[PDB]
Amino acid sequence: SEEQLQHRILTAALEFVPAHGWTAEAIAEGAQSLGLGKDGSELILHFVTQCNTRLTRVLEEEQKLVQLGQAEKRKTDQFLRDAVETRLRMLIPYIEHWPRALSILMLPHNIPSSLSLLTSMVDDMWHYAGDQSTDFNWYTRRAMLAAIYNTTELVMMQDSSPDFEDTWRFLENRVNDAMNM
Amino acid sequence: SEEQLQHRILTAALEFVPAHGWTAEAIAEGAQSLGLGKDGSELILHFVTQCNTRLTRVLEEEQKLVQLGQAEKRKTDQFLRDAVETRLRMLIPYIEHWPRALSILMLPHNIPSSLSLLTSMVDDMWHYAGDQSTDFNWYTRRAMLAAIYNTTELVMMQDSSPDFEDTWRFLENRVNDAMNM
Amino acid sequence: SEEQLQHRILTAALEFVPAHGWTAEAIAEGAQSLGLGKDGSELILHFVTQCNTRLTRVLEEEQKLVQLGQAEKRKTDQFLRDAVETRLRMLIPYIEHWPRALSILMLPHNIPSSLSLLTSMVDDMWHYAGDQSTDFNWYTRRAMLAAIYNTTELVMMQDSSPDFEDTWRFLENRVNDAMNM
Amino acid sequence: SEEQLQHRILTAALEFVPAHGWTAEAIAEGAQSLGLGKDGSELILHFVTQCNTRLTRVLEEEQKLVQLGQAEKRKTDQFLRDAVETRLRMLIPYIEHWPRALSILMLPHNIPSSLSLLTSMVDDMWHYAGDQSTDFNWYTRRAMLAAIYNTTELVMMQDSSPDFEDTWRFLENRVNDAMNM
Amino acid sequence: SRAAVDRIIRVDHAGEYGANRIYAGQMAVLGRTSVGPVIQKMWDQEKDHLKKFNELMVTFRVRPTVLMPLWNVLGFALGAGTALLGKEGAMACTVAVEESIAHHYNNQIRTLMEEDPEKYEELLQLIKKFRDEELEHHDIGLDHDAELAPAYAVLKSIIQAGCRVAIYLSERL
Amino acid sequence: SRAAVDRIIRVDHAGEYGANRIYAGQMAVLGRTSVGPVIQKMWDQEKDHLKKFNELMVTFRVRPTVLMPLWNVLGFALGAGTALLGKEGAMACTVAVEESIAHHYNNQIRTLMEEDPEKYEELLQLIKKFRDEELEHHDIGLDHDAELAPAYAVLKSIIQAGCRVAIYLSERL
Amino acid sequence: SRAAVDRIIRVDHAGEYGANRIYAGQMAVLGRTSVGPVIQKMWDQEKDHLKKFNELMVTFRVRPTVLMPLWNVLGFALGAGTALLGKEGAMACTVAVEESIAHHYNNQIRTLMEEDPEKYEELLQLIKKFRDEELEHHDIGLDHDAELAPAYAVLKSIIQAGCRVAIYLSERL
Amino acid sequence: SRAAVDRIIRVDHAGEYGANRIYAGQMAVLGRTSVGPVIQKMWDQEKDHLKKFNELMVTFRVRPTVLMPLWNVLGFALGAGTALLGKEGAMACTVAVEESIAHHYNNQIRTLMEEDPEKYEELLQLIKKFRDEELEHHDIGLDHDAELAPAYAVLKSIIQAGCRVAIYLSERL
Repeated sequence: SEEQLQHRILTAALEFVPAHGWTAEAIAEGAQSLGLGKDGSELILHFVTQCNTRLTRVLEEEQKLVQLGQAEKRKTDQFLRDAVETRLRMLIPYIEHWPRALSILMLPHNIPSSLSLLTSMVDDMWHYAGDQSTDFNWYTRRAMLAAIYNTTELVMMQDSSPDFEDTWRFLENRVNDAMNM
Repeated sequence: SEEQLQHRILTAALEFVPAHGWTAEAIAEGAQSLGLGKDGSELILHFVTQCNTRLTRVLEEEQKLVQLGQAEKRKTDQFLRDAVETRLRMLIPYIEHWPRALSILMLPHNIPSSLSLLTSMVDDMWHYAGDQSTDFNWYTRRAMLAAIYNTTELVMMQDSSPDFEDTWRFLENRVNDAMNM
Repeated sequence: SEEQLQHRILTAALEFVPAHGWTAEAIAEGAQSLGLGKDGSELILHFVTQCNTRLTRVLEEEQKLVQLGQAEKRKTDQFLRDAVETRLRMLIPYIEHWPRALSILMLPHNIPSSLSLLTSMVDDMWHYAGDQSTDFNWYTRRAMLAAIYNTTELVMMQDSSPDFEDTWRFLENRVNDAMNM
Repeated sequence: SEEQLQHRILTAALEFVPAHGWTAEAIAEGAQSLGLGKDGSELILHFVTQCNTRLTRVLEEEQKLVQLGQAEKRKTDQFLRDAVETRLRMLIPYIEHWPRALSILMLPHNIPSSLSLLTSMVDDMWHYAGDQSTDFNWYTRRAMLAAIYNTTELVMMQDSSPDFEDTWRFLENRVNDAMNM
Repeated sequence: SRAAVDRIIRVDHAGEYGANRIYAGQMAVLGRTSVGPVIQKMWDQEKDHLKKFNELMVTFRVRPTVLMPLWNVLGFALGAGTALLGKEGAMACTVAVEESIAHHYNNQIRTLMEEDPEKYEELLQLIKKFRDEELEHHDIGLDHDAELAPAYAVLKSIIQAGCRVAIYLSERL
Repeated sequence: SRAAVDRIIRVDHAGEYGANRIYAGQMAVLGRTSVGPVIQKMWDQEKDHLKKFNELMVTFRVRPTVLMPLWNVLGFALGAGTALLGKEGAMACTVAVEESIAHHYNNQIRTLMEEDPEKYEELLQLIKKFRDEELEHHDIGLDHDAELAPAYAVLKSIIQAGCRVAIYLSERL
Repeated sequence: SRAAVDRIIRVDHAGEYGANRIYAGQMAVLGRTSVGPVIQKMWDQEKDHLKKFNELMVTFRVRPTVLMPLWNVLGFALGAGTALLGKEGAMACTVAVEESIAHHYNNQIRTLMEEDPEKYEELLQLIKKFRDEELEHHDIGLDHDAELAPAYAVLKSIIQAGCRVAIYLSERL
Repeated sequence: SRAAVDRIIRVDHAGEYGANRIYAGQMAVLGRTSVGPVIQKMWDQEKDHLKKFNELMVTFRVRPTVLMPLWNVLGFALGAGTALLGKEGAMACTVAVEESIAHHYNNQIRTLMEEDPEKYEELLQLIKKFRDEELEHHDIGLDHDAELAPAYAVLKSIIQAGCRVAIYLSERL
């Protein structure tokens, strides 16, 4: 199908986003290295979808590493702090243009797509922490982690500390205050 | 007034309920000794309303007694166990016919009236226990105490232990298991 | 087959409904002539579905005769009166036990199934009359004919005139009063 | 109260709207002749409310003339055409700035206020036309006349025929096509 | 206070209209049985109540409820759904409807007195007279104080609960 | 097709959870009567059904229905509201619940066979076994084919209709 | 699978009907300005789309959406509410409507191919042709890729979100 | 008349709570820009208003609105959704919120005066003082009378319309 063409076009555009942004100019410039809307919603939703897929592989590889050896299981609060930091570090190369991307994700017609992607991400984080909730605690735990991720992402946008050390300190206190329910 | 005739008639009927029940036969029999529907909803809702009013006066008198130093303030778990027991002991003279009264209160057209009376009762219990919630914890605390009361009331209907000692033991475990949430 | 077994059983039971009714006794007795719930809900819904299928075959055959010249086209008021009478005459063999069947169809858990069958029947009647409505008149026309059918069916249950002549007179006035609306 | 003076302030502002518009500049300039928000919603809603009050006084004065014999009763189609024309002729002094006022009335937070004023106006028009509907035709008649008024008002904004003769011709066809339903 | 009298007239007009549809449905099923004359008298009683509230709607320019087409169908279906169960199901529906109408009349009486008995003189007299007629039914053997089956008491309560929801919706919409 | 199997598991988990709450309510009222052992065996049966669907929820990572706190209260109230009427009201509720659960099992068996019996083999065996258990109840004297009173048949239908609405809401929400 | 084609035809018929009402509202306000010819050509384009979907509704006996009188009023009001703001508000509404219609056409194309391209031959060709016309608009200067004001981009998104809700409701009801 | 006072306190407590969440969302995005000090002063102003209404809730035993968890998320999202558009989008949200709060204060003032100014004197004084503070904002350059862009005036109206729906829901639920 032609879906592979646009997937490759969108994949190639990400190499020029830090220079141009999340507009259709980088979509064309990224495609110019391959041979072949202007809002940018498709490019942003593609990047978020691929970053969620990369996170699943990273968490899965750490799970089999702890089930065998050369890795010791850690506490839930420690695990969730590492999963959020791992996912947020994928935004470092695009840190300058991400506030613009967040604005597009917050548009009213993009809200259902952004929420489903965010729900799938925190569901994966809680699964690899060993959640196994079959009651309303399923919604409580995932809503709590979604709020932690979104507020930590906003702190990361306006953070100038070395290696975002003030962002991870904010994440630590957030997670600690949430485990004391 | 006209409505005061209803209040006097209904009040006198309660002296014959343990002999007859919550029917209109006791309404007329109690009205004969003082004056000249058959479902019994009016008589039951009147008894519940007056029992909630008596509970409020009892809780006020204990609050004054503790503010003047004549009594010692107790824990919330201890206070709520005493308030539920005080309210449930008002049903002892009518214990045999109360399952029939509960059935009428559970009829679909009586449910809105029964819920408002139950909500007002647990609101009073939490107020004199020192609750000052303005967030969603207002609903959580009152729903939790309403559930306990209703389940303890059902245990009291089928309890044959001396002085309902197995009902208050059940109430204690329910309150202890709720303060741990 | 698998589902055709009960379909044959249900089909054979209809031969004994006039003697026994719409109960599970005729379901078993109908199977005893072939070899193999208790309220009869599945038997009644099967009969209504089959009668609707017989009606749409009768309307197809009349449509062929008029498009080739063997029959002359009727007006909409005349066509609808004939379609309702044709469908109602399928109830003559079971006229004594049909009020009981209507009671089952009016049960709250059977209402969604009964409404869909009734909606499909009046949709077929309006199609072969040449409706072709794409606006809200689609709902207005079908609701009007559904009310005519149901009230004529009730008149047919309590009708003792020869050949139900008072039922068809009622249907005529009902259709005439609707074409003028 | 202070409502009376602001009513006079709003009343005095209408003398300068044709020169300035429905802004807060005419509110102050109108008040400057008395010696005493910037959106203009209050000025527009005040003008619409007072024009509806003038209409119901005109309609009741014409009702007295036909009840006493000084005027002959008109048909419903003729009556409604005269009532809409009478109400629309109140906009002639402000015809240039009325499209701006309509957009303010169409703002999402002004919609409930504009709808209630429009509903009251067509209710008055139908009452003096002799309507006494107690069924769903109450809503059908008033919705139909509300649509006629709004579309005729839009035609009046962009009309340059002498004395708006093309607006009243449009109104006549709309009323004739509605009485034929 | 037109907003208060209009709400009272609109919900009373809707209640008597729905009661007309219920007895129409019952007459469609049980019209030629022995309880036919009893249902006819009940239907004729509510035709007069509805006629009176139509006049009050015209006089006071009250907006009718927008749910009348819904009460047209649900009333007939409820009346026809009962009386297909039998005569006890029909009478359970009748008592549940008369009591639900009389229950709401009492609430309006106790709130119309607290405002201005002198001003609301004729309206109070009419509502009291109708409230008394919703409960008498002695010449037809329909007694509102009669022992029903435990399941028929639940069915009556479910019908009575549904009428309260309809009353709540009609005075607003 | 994970979306199709998640909807099936979520609505079956919700149905067995609501049935657990109903028998909890019935046991709270009729637990020391002669029908106490019968209700206890019914309650224990659905504890095993719910335990199995909890394991399937963990295995297949199914989102539970957001209405479980609502089914927690409504199930207990319905179970306690009946059995305050008496033993016939309690058994009418039980049959209406078992039949409503078995009715939805049949629909899922049908749609599961039409897609891929080889792939959906383990799940089909479980649903068929549970569907059979929702209807046997012969060692306890609970026969689903019994001539109830005409009013108790309406009450059973109203409960059965309400369960269908809850099933519809739970597979989506 | 008639249930799937009827769902597609009903929601496409409703979408083109609502677009007709929007351009009727815009023509009622801006019909005599310099953008009048542009709005007229847009209105004429959707008259042909709606005419074609009327024929498909008759051919396949599709039930129309029950929210047609609602789209009749809301479409005209939205079209008239914009274009009272000005020409930029009108064009923001137009682009939000054309993109919302073309967005739903793409979803139907990708689901109509996965079932049976041979069977759904003519329907796929029609939807592709209509979807191409929802985006071209070059002879009238209406480019879907234009840098709107930051506030006009929000207004376009709110309109586009509302159309998605209407599309969701219309294919079920 | 505690029913009227409870509605006034509950809806004012909910309004100031939602305004707190909106400025929390705006501070999360624009906290280190040049408009950071202005948003902080706005956030601190509503912290005092919310603190006062918490005391009135405890004193008069008012039930809080059940929608506070919903206003917790929608308020933060609305505040964060704006101020991602920019400073003009943030200030459009601020003015739409302050005007919507002050609009409802005026309605309550004109209803507390018509009942009993002597009895409702302490509450009227507080509401008037808060209503004045919702409109001054001159030390920060935030003027409620400023010519916004035509598209930003629509965005302000949509936010203002949404706040009125929330106010309507909160005084009942």
